[PDB]
Amino acid sequence: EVQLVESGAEVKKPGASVKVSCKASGYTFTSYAMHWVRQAPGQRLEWMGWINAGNGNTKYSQKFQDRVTITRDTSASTAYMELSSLRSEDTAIYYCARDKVDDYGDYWFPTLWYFDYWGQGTLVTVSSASTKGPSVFPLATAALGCLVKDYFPEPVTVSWNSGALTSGVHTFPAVLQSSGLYSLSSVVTVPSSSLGTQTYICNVNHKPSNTKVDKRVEP
Amino acid sequence: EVQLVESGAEVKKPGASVKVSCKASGYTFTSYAMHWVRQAPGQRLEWMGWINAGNGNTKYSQKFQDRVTITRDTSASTAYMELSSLRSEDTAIYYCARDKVDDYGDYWFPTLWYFDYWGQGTLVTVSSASTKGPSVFPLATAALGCLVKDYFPEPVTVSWNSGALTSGVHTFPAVLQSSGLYSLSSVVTVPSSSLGTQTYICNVNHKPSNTKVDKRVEP
Amino acid sequence: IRCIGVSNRDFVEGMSGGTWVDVVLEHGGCVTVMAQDKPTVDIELVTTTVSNMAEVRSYCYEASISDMASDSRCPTQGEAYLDKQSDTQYVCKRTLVDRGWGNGCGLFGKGSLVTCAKFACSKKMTGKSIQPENLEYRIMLSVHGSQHSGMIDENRAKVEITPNSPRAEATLGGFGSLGLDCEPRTGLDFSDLYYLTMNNKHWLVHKEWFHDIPLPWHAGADTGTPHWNNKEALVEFKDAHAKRQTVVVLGSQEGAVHTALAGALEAEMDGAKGRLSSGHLKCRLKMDKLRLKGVSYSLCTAAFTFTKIPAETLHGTVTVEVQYAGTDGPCKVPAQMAVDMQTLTPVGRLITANPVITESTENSKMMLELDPPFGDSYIVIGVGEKKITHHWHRS
Amino acid sequence: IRCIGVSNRDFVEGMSGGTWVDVVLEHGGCVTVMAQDKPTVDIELVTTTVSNMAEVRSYCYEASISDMASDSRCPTQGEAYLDKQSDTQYVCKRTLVDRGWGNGCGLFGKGSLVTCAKFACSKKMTGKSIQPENLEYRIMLSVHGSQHSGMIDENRAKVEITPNSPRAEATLGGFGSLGLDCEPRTGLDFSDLYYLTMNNKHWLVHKEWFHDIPLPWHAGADTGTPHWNNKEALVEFKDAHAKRQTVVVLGSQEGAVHTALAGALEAEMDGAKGRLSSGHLKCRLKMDKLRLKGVSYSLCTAAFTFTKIPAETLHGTVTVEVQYAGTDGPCKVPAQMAVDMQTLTPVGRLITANPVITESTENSKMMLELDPPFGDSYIVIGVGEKKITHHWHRS
Amino acid sequence: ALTQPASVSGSPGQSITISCTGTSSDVGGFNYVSWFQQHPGKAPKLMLYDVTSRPSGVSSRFSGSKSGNTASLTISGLQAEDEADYYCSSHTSRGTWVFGGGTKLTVLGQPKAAPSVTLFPPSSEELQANKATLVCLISDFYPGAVTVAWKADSSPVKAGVETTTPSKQSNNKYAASSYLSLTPEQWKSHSYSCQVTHEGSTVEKTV
Amino acid sequence: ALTQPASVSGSPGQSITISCTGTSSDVGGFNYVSWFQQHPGKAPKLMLYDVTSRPSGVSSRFSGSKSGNTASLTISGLQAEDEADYYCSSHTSRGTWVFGGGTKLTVLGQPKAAPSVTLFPPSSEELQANKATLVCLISDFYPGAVTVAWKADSSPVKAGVETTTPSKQSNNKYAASSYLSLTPEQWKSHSYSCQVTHEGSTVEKTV
Ligand SMILES: [Ca+2]
Ligand SMILES: [Ca+2]
Repeated sequence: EVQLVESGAEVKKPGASVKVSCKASGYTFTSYAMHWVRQAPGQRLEWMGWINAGNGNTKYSQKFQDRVTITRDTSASTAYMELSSLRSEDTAIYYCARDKVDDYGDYWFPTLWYFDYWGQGTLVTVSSASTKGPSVFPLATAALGCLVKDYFPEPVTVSWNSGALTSGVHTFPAVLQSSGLYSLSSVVTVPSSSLGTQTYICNVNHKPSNTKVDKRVEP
Repeated sequence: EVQLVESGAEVKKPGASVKVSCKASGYTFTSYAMHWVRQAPGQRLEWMGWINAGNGNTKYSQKFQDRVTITRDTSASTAYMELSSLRSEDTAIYYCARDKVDDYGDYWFPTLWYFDYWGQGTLVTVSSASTKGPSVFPLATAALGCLVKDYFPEPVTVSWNSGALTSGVHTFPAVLQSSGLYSLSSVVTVPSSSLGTQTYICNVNHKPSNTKVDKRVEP
Repeated sequence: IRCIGVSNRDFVEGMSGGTWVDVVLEHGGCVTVMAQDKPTVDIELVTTTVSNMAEVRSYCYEASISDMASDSRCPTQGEAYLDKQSDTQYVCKRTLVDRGWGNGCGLFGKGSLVTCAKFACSKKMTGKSIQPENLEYRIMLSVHGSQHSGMIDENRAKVEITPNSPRAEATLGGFGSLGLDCEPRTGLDFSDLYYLTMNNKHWLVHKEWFHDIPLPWHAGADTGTPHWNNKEALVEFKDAHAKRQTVVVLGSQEGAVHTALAGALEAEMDGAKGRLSSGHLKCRLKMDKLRLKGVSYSLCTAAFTFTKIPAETLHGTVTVEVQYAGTDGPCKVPAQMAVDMQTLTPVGRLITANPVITESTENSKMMLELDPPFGDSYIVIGVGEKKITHHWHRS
Repeated sequence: IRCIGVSNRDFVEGMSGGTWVDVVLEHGGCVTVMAQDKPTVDIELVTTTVSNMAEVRSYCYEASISDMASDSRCPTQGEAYLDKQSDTQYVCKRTLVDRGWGNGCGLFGKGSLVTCAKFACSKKMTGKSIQPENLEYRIMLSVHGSQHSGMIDENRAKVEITPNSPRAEATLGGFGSLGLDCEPRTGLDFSDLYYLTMNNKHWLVHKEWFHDIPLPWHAGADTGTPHWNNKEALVEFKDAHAKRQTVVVLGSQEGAVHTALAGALEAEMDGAKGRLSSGHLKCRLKMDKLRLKGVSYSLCTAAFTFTKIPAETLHGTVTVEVQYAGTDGPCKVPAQMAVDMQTLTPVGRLITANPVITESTENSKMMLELDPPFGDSYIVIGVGEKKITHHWHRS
Repeated sequence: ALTQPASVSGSPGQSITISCTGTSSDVGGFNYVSWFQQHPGKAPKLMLYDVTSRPSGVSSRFSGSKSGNTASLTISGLQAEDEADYYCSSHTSRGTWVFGGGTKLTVLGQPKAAPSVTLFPPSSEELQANKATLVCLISDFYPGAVTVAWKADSSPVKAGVETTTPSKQSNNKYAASSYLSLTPEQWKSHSYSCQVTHEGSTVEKTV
Repeated sequence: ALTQPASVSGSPGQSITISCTGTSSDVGGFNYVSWFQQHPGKAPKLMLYDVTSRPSGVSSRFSGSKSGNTASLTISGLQAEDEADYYCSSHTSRGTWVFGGGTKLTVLGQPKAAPSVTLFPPSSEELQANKATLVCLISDFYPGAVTVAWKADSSPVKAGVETTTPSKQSNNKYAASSYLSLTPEQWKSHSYSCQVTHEGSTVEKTV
């Protein structure tokens, strides 16, 4: 049974460095190159580099030439990727993936079936923020909503009218800004006849900071 | 008028480094070697090393091989001695002294009249202490006294009976301990007939810490 | 199939019904062995390893000096002496300098002077010894079992040959087994060869040359701080005008060494093992237990399709990859070349004996290799109306 | 007195009443000039300086490589290309490697491969050009004015000679002045000599040799990041088995250069100026304005005392230092050698003309130099009963 | 570096094709072309390699082809379980790997539906709190693939924009949100517009 | 490294000699022998060099000589202004410089007087405050040069000792103090003794 198991998620500040591990089981580790491929949330896969586990040779993408070190420990059957001088653009899921080296021990040309097994991926969040509660602003068939800005870390939970109002409600996934802090919004579609008559309160609570906030939304 | 002027006194902690300057005037700086000689208080002179001001070559005593750097700036006509990794034994007055180099620019053999001019000397105190008041203990024709232990920095002033008693009084110069803190004592010789009858109070005040202390001394 | 695409490829045909086949395996080469009623087998020497090497000696080819010091004496006061002269890390030399009243001597004349300096190596090269019994040859075998290029152990086997175990038998699943009786002791003679390492590059060099290198050296078992013999090889002293003496290092000799290594075999390091990408091994292959796995299959009846354009290898053979629409696998692939599409009379021959489809699942692929006649012919895959063809021209 | 104790000492005697004296000043030498009714003068060339040198060219003798990269192409797809081939810091080379289905190519055969690596210099040597007009010779003069060894500008003068100012006059206070008409343009010919600097050591080398050095080089006025011509001189490419290609640096050439410099003059650097401790200068000394300062003094009458033991220099002369108890200074020192202590008939001669005591303070010292006859004689200092003597044997 | 369409959809049982266009130094130069399937929350899975080869276990409904600089993944007999992102990849002449942008495959479970767009200006309270965000809500589109363009008075704007990946509503259509971050002064300088593109159509809102 | 007597004294008008003994590699090997005068609070001043030479301005009452490994500075016609520390020095065969221990020169303004020694144990309060110092006071000696030896039950002790340089009392004799630093436990382990040496005599006190 071939398996690649990667380390758990990490949060780091811009300028610092992350090291992620990928432990291989079920196959002879030294007969393979280990590649690192990352994926920013909602985005495409991006190849970073590889190490030949049998002889230690490496190859890095020129985009990551200076900041990336890929190493290996044969006794532990473990590959390591270290990225230094982190920036906001480095927030991504980091995967390892294997490919076989040839029978002379060299990794000049890959096999045709490269990346046949992938690790499960490791989330890395680059941010300078510290545990902090959100700012709640209003937004106004009609659509009204709740803007939940500048919080850290995830998650935020939002309800409407303390749970009385569930129909036509949608809470969006969070957006990570240049700020280094998340944002989201929650929307509800209600009849326009009820706007001036009926009240709509947005309940956002963010337990990491232990902040419970209620906010009326009105024209 | 030949003159060598050195920088003012410095206090530093063990493990740190001192740099002392010696500025030469009245003679052509580049035609001379500048030597550094130190003198622990109450002790003998100890040669440390030299620099040839014309070509920058240096020679250090093997006792100071690793910790000493002697440099020069020709534009400023100034020699520099830097001692690193300081210890308690480095507390001393540091002098510069000149000697002439030969007419080929080399300093292989000194002249017979080496060290004909000396700088005025720079006090360097190696201690880890910080501004702190003293501890006052008693001591008992007869001689009685006042032990003033563990203060920093100098000085301490001592009187007896608020100035009424001046005859037969002697206050000793301070001793710097392995502690890194000074100590001294003050002695008075009085008639033995007056011991049980007459009172003798020792007034020690130490303004750096702004501490005024009075201490009775008795059998 | 591992020889397909290697330029230095040899073809060896054994006798029909023969037991033995002699071959010469070389690093960088590959041998395709064929015989009637046997599967075609590719065999290749992929690595040669030397283990348990012993460090012989290290040479300093780049040195530096520091902590220079001197002692001097007046005329008639005898020879100068420095205590560094008793320290093996120091190099020292004596001369004479003019002395007199002007520099502190009561008498005029030649005074003794000695100068010492601490020697340190910047870069060294290390020689290690080789025992012929500690050689290991790794041989890869790949059967032409109709597997296609890029399939993610029946067609493949690894065999290890040593001086103490010169015989091996590689088991090839349904194909039976192959026997190897090799001559490891013959070939490259490690009798007079040391292993030299410099700046993480490695060579095999001759002992005679290694022992005559005019450089400072330390003992193989000298560890940690080295003790250098013949430091004088890289250090010289100069004096000027009976006034002084200085000590200088001869520059790096790295280029001279690199020049002397132009006619030498190169090597690499696998941990503590030396790995050579040069040399050969003469073997005799026993074919008695080799079998055709699919010789009892029925013919494939469904339609084939070319998944790649047939391609000519450097030796004029042709590789063909096809996908098979049917479900009657495992089955034999109808495959031939013909000049007359009506006769379908066979011309040329196949290199891949007994081409077959293995899987019972639809749309599986297989690969075979052909040896076309000179001139024009048709590659014909499959049977009947749905057969596919590819017109070939050789030379 | 500066020649006393120099082993390479020449004595020059001018004619009585003569105007000129020819001398040859050499680094490491010293000339003592004597003439009747003139003070004896020591003259020595102490330094030779070259200023305003211009950087000609730098050679890399030790290089390294990094950031190695490759581009490869399938057969019939043409030549490989890397954009590093357009970067002058990179060295690149092409070869061919076996390609086929197994490594991603539709066709079998030789595919193009190119490999590049970034070149960097570890150590370089720099050549600077010399203009003959920018030479400066420094000459020291020291009168035998009876000053003693180790006295903490009347006896001493410094003169500078240049091609544009070959004449100088050194003023010697009470002794008058000395004229020098020298030949700076004659002598060492800097017409064909460059100044080479390597690892903070310096030589004068021939231009022809410097321009034919087979090493990468950058232009004299190339500053900051260098651009290296002929990088190929220190970089080579290797390929193996039609599978790969690597790039290697030839090792340091420092030792070859040091070897070629064995027959070359050495130099030093004084900031931006070059300082040579080798060479010479031919001068004609004008003596017409040279005078004896103490020729009008009265005789000393008080007692002398030897403060050092008289000492023989390497040329057989003898130095004598005495302390004088009297207060009638300045005065002439009674000083001679005699074989017959009753006659006190002079034998030998003095090198120090007109030995004198200068100060009027008691217990002042003076030094003189004598030229004893071969065999036995008495050095006699002072007059009358209190005279001191020292029995001398020469050879 | 490799270009593939943003979204592809088909009815269950039908065939679809996803193209992937590169250059002579990756896709048109070598057969190192592969396709990977990525389901939400999981690592990519190799579906095809060597242009046409399938790993053992991958259904033969998946097949590959290549022509010039364009590779193609064809999926026949679409099933709801094939819904995922698909990525082509190639080894390059430089020894690197490049991936395509990724294609969302939708297996249509309802008729296609155009988005509803609502554009909120900065709340009057937000400007008093010294920040200004403009919010664009898109709802009830199917399939869930859109592109959003922000304009400041009829001219494109790319800085300050952030957009979410479409998420399922409870009614099983899709929703998405886009924010434009501004200082209160920038906002007062100009109009602002959000235009959504879905299945080749564009819906625009201005404030 | 160079050895000179600790103290030297003479009456005004008389002559004294200060010796300085080295080895064949400094004083017996070269003429680089010098003497320096150091007044309290000032830098050393060159008095003699090249064994016998005087710098211009130095009185001829100072003269030098050398014999084997021993150099000598003679001062005739002693004046009160000659009172200072004097140091010999030599350049060495190794290119270094070595100084002698230094000689205190006293010009006698009163008859020689032996010291009075008083020895204070740790104050009963000090041990309760967890530290213990033993204090030795020396007073009314002349000339002001002494050496002090500390003993712990008839055996020498050098660690923990600190001693002051003799300082003038108001009555113009000299005084000095020596401390021995101890933990309260060390003190209780043993006797302790302070012995002062002045002009070849020794005065001892014990507690
Ligand atoms: Ca060792
Ligand atoms: Ca440049």
